[PDB]
Amino acid sequence: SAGLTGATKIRLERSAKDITDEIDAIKKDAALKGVNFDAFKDKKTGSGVSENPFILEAKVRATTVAEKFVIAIEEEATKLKETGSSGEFSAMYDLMFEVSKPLQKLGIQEMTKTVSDAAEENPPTTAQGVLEIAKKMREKLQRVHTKNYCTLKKKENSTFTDEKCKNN
Repeated sequence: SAGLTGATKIRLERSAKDITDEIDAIKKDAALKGVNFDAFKDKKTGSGVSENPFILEAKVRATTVAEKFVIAIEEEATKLKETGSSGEFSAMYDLMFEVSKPLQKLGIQEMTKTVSDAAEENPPTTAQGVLEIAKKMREKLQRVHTKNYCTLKKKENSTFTDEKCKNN
């Protein structure tokens, strides 16, 4: 709870709500049409085809709002520099986990693991320490749209039995 600063606190609170509130709208819209909305059992196979592209495409709109959230940490880290102490930074990591849960139900990636796995590499003890995770978050988190964007491109590619798909 040790964290209030200026309007930065209330700013994150409102910006955080948009996270669940946005992705939630998807579930409401899905109600209109009879869709399984899941198929996360073990591993999914079909790539858009057969597998109601709703989930795949949705996985993009869901991470869309969350993505912006990650940047907040990076930008906030600069202004956070002040004070410092693992106590203040710890409050930043909390937001990640708290937000990592909602996205978990949907099924994005091994974020909860990737983010925690990075802690061993460079245990966030300074402002620069958080920057590492931030980059890892935005970079990987964005990968979610990469697969959906590349997979869907299968229609345009059609043939071409040689597409590494590496635009980054």
